[PDB]
Amino acid sequence: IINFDTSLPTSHTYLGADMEEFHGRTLHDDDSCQVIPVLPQVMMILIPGQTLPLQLFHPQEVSMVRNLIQKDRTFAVLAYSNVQEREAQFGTTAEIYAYREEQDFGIEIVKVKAIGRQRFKVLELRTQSDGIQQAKVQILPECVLPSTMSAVQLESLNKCQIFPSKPVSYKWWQKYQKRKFHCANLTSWPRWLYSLYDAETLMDRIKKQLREWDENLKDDSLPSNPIDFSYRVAACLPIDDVLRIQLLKIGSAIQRLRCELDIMNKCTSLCCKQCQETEITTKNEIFSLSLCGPMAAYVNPHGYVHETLTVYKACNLNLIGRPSTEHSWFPGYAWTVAQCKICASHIGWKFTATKKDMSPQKFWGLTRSALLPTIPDVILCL
Amino acid sequence: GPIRLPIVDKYKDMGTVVLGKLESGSICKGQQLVMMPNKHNVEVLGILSDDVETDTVAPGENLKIRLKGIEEEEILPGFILCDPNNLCHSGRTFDAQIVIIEHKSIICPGYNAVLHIHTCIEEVEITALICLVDKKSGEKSKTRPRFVKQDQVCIARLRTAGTICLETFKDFPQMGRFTLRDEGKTIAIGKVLKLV
Amino acid sequence: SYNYVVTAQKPTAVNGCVTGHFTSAEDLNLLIAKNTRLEIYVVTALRPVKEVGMYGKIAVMELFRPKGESKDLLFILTAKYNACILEYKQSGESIDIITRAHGNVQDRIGRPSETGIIGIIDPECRMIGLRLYDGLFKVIPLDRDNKELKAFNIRLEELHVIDVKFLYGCQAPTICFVYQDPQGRHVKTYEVSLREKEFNKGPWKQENVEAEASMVIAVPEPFGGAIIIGQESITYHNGDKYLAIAPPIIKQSTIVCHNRVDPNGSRYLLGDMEGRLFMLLLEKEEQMDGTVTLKDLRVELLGETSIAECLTYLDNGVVFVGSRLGDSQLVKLNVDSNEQGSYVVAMETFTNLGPIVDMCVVDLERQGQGQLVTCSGAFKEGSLRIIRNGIGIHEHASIDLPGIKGLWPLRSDPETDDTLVLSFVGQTRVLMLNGEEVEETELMGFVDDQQTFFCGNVAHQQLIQITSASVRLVSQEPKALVSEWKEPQAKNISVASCNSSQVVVAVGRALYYLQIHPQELRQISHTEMEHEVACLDITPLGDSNGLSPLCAIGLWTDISARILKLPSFELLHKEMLGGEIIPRSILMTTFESSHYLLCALGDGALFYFGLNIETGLLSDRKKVTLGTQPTVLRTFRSLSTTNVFACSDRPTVIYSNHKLVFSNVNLKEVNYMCPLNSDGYPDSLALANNSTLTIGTIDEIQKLHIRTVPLYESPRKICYQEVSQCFGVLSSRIEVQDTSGGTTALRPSASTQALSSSVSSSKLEEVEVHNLLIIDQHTFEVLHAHQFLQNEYALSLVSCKLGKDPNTYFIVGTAMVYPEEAEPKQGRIVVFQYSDGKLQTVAEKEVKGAVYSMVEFNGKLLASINSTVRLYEWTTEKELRTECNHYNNIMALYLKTKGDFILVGDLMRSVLLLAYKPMEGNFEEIARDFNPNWMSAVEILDDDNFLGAENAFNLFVCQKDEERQHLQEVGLFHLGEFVNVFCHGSLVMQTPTQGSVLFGTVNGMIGLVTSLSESWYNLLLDMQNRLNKVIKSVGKIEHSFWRSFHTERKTEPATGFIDGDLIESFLDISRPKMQEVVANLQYDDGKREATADDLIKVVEELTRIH
Ligand SMILES: O=C1CC[C@H](N2Cc3cc(CNC(=O)C(F)(F)c4ccc(Cl)cc4)ccc3C2=O)C(=O)N1
Ligand SMILES: [Zn+2]
Repeated sequence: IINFDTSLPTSHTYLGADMEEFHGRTLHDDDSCQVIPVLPQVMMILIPGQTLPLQLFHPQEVSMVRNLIQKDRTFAVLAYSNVQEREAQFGTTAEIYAYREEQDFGIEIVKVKAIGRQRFKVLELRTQSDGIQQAKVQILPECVLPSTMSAVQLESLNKCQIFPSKPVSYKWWQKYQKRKFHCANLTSWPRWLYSLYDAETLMDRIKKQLREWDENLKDDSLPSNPIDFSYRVAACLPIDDVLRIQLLKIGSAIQRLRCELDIMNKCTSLCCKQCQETEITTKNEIFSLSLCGPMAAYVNPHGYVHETLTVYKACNLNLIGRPSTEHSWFPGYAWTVAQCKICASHIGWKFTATKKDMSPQKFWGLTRSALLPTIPDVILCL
Repeated sequence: GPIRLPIVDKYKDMGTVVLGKLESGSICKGQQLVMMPNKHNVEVLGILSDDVETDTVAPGENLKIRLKGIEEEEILPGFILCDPNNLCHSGRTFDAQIVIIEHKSIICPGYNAVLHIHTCIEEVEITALICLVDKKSGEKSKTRPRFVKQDQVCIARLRTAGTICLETFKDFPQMGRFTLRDEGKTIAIGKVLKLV
Repeated sequence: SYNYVVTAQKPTAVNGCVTGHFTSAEDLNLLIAKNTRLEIYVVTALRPVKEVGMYGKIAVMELFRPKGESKDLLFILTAKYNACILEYKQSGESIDIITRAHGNVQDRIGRPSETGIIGIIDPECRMIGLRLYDGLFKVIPLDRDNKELKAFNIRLEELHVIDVKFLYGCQAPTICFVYQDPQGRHVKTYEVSLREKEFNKGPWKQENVEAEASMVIAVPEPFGGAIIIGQESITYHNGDKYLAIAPPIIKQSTIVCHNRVDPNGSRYLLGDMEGRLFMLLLEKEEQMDGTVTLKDLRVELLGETSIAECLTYLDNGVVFVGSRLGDSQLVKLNVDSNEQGSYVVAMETFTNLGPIVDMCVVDLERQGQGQLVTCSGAFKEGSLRIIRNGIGIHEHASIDLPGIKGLWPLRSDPETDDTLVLSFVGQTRVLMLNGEEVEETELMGFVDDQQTFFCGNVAHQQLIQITSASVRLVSQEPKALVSEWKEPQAKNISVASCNSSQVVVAVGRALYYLQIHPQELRQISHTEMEHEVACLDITPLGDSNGLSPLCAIGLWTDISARILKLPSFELLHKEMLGGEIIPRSILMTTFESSHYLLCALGDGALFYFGLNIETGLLSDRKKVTLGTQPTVLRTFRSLSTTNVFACSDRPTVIYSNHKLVFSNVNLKEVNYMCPLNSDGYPDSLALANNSTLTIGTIDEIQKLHIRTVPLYESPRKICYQEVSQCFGVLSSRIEVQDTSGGTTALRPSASTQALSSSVSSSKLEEVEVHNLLIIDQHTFEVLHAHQFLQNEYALSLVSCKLGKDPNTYFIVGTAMVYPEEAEPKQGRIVVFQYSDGKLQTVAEKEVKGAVYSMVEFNGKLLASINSTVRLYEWTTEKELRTECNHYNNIMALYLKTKGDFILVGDLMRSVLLLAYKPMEGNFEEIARDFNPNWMSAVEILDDDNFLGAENAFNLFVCQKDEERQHLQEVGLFHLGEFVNVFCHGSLVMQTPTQGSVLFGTVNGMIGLVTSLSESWYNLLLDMQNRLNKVIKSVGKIEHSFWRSFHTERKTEPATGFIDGDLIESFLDISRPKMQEVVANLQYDDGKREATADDLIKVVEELTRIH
């Protein structure tokens, strides 16, 4: 139905000429203590696997990054739990994979592309005389649990736990549940309950919702490891910062996947955060225009990061001015600032195609910071 | 394609030689050209790109160029060579998008400063400024501002001392970027939008 | 918090079974592994020998014979990767198992494979192959000097390995296995270099095997090669030869276990998943002497067995069937097909409680001590088990004979008893014992028209009989009366008692003293007493060669037990008891050389004092209640010591270790008794109630007795409704998708064979049908079977009273399960009432979600619905109206409550505390603790400590004491068993321990948990570390390593717990090891050096809680 090319927005081509790329990868040992610098102006809760673009202008930020591009390329992104909370307890590491320093206009500007790697717990914060802070951090391990039947499996049925690969289906999943959870009759709960805590089943249930948004092939785009999968879905869920913090505090993918599935079903409406009482869009209009999903982080010309959820239709929004193609995050579309009709708060932008052959001809890009998920009929993460 | 060569400096040698960095298009030996501010025709003699001589050369390189034509000095830095078909726009008033980066107080219309556009350096005055624009959104301001302070972006109209060669951004980058300058400090940077 | 974990019923399921020559090369042994227990039997045409306790979960158990060893050796590998090689040693009368080699074979990194640990031993007995983790193959060389079990790994190209086996008939250590890659399932063979340490390409391979290849069987010589088992085909593989059959008789279910019958390799056994039993047969042809080529493979169905986990043929045609779902069988299989069908017949049936899905405690025998009823087994092995703590009685003969009001043994000829005298109402009879046949005889000199109060052999080769009116003395040589005694005014005798030389009878308020001389009864004294006499005793206590100098009395009105001196009747001690009920029976006996006085009351109260023979002082009194009905005290001998049998409505045997142990007797009612020792019933007991005379022997110590009530279908939940004397049980049977509407049952089960059967809807592949069963608390007959709706899953069950309604209802929470919907969208809460003989459906509540659990919460019903806890109020119009509602993050799987607290958990170890606030009609989160891990069941210990079982068979305790909402991790313990349910209660009569909690297990193990004071936990922790140095551990497994809290990712030491099994083993070591254990201890009694008897009195106080 569409033809845009979901691979374009993830590239962040609006940043210009190809950046220098790095192939190396740095991962710290679980539970190890590390001192990692914090960027003073980044206001985001970064989740592992999420791409974070930045434009740094201030010399102190630029200087710190030049040093980082030479060392491990990893900085700390503190996850602020409350608005007036001075001390940060959690956060996520970001690994620079592309960078470019340019002396164009006459001011040193640094463009960076980072990716979330490891979650950590903040142990100490020390501010240097320059304004760049260092975090004494403890790498939080990813808790991997075995199959729920591992401690309740019969040794005679061990040779039956391996199943031959599935055909690319309704009848097959019924046989999967019956065979993997056969030894559930030795416990207090039935097979269908254990299914509710099975990574593979939960992941197949999420894919069914992701397929409603994108014609992406499950085969490749989505990772097969539940850990990576669980983090990838969390990145494109249009939830508020308090909920995003709760998902990051979750150490088990199982708990994360279940909590995500509940969010995907409960919160169907998206209202204006400033008003709280003004519907802007619904989950039925959410769609993915980028390989990352319906929501991804993008940077504006002044280094402001916006997690933009692409939706087909929005209401109660007034458009200010005329469309512009300048620094467009979706090349081929022009943007027009969109404010709320009631409180005039900036909600996002309307994107209108520049060429008649493009489809969709129009859509809306809403900034997560301006929206508030509402349950029809405070949302609680199951 | 179209050719643009901002002139850094000239010097009388051979017939007449000119210095610059060649930003637009390719330049062939003997390729007839023009000089935009005075509309002076001129023919190429020798293309001394780098220290070597080559008959033709592509954008990027640093060319010394021998000029055959009615050009024997009376050419200033901040002039340009131009393809005779689609040549460069000029004049002395223009609109531009100007982000204030360093200034202790407030700049308001009639603010005097220097204007560095490519090779050209000419004093400039901001006649009136049009509309603020918010950095978070992009929102063109509702009312006209009376002034703009630091760390702030606006769009304004600008009159230089006299006849210079401007080209809008989007059309051309290197000639469309500029830096306002005062007391040697860099006070603003700007992309040019319209041409009055 | 500090707690105490003790095993009350060792596991019953069978992890594995194997035969061999372990005790002696001449003997044939059968080795059974009941999880963390090892049973060693000797086969005859089974004999127990030794049972030992591993400090580990037995995962691999095989027998083998190294080069130059007298008998087979045993290899054991635990779930925590403890490896050891064990030998049997007998020094004459002391059986001991010595460890030869030991060592942990865990690798610092690795992912444990899906098919679990696989251990094998090559036929040459040179190496030991183990597939612990994926892509690797650990190998242990079996050199004589490998006492550390040093081993090495060998990389594998194949990652997904199904099953591996060492091949027979190869001069090189050759393995053969099945694997699976994205291209399909295949089979390969490798050769192992014990020196070069790698794989060399094996003999043969044949890719693209059966899709469900699961089992590999190595065939010994002369056949060689291997057999491949699957869902569809049984295939042979040796070299380029390829024999393949596909019998349709096994396509109906899956083969799970196997065993070799004859050591040549022609006959194999095949165990099914549904209990079927098959015999594989290999057809040979001996072309010449030497070569034996395989012709064909045949299979025959031999009959039905218990759902088998492990199998082993023994000898002479008998097979042991070890099961984990149902009872273990000893089966004899004949060559003649039985009349019912196939050729199998059960011989013995070994009890097996596993698995335990739920259990409840019940006071089935009115009040007193509790009993335990479990939902045990699965599928056709489904059964209820009733477990009571008490003493058994082996009935040798039962005779209907009402009115027995007295019982005495008699020796009619001087040895051993030969005559039983029975006293009826106002009359008397005599029974004679010729072998096991009882017949009425007459005893000349005895009067048979009066109520006999006592008779028995006495001194000078004489008898005696004390009727209501006389005191007759009979001779033995001619057998006739020689001297009769009566009252001077010929009045009736009230109470009497006698020993062997003295006789003290009483009339009203007066009592007389007689002596037994040849042909004479010499009256002596006749003091008057203040009030009527109730009971007296003249037992000769101790030391005195024949006669006693004391006389114990109980009096009416005064209700004072008194000790008088003979023949003066001087009041040596008066003790005034309760004051409303007269005494009914008194007795003076001695236990473990300590002298007690006992006295029972007509209301069942039992006093026991301490007696000073020379002083007559009755001191250190203690009282215990035994039953509502009057009690009668009798002395008898068992195990060369004198016990005391207390006849009543709750019969009780009193024995003993300087601590009296009142042990219930597994019998209905017993009014009168006497010890009988005849030529046909030696050293036995004679019991008598209102209608039965029972004779039989009695066990020496109380164990656990288990009554099996088969259901032939899986039970799920259970609760006890006392006001109806019935059990409510949830059950599920299996049916098959049939023609037309379908759903035809498999076999007659407990839900199809009920008295009255109901349903919830008419008719308007496998499929499960759920039922609510009503079971009588006495007969255990299925009184009613409710069948829930189609596609309805019954999850919870509770019997309680709600609101101000006096009726006690059965409440069941359900959930609709359709295969297309992952999470259940709707369920119901049904409120039944069992009135008379009907099951009225009182009320229903359609709910939009599942109902994983319920609980009665302060007269109101509290239920969980998905991630929501809902509180229901019971209307006066007989309905459920909502009062409160509370949402959570967690699926409210587990639900327990004490007082106003509520503890909510899920399968993910996540725990919530909730408190009812009546002034708000809502709930408030009190505390929480999230630490993601698999949780099987939880329970509330008290208001501040909460018990649960997490993955890898562990226990934990959380503790309460702003950020005072954090639950600390104060207790950890690797129990080694999969706990499946907790419930309060005990199995002993009504203080070192505080509280008591029982729990079930998948392996059928029943344990107990109780709290301790810090003083005891500190001491008993010192006790543990002292015993670990002393007691010899099998396989040299560190006790601290065994109980260490284990997960796949972490391994922390245990804390806040005490392995009561280890503490209880203090009484099994020899006396010097005790003194060795108490190496300068500071014991506290208001401190000094501690002795061995100091800790025995301590440990015996702990063994009396289960
Ligand atoms: O798809 C999208 C949706 C729109 C979004 N944008 C564009 C944008 C432009 C400006 C004002 N421009 C500038 O300030 C400038 F970039 F044009 C500039 C001019 C002169 C100089 Cl010297 C430097 C920079 C302010 C905010 C935004 C903003 O949030 C975006 O980035 N890509
Ligand atoms: Zn608004």
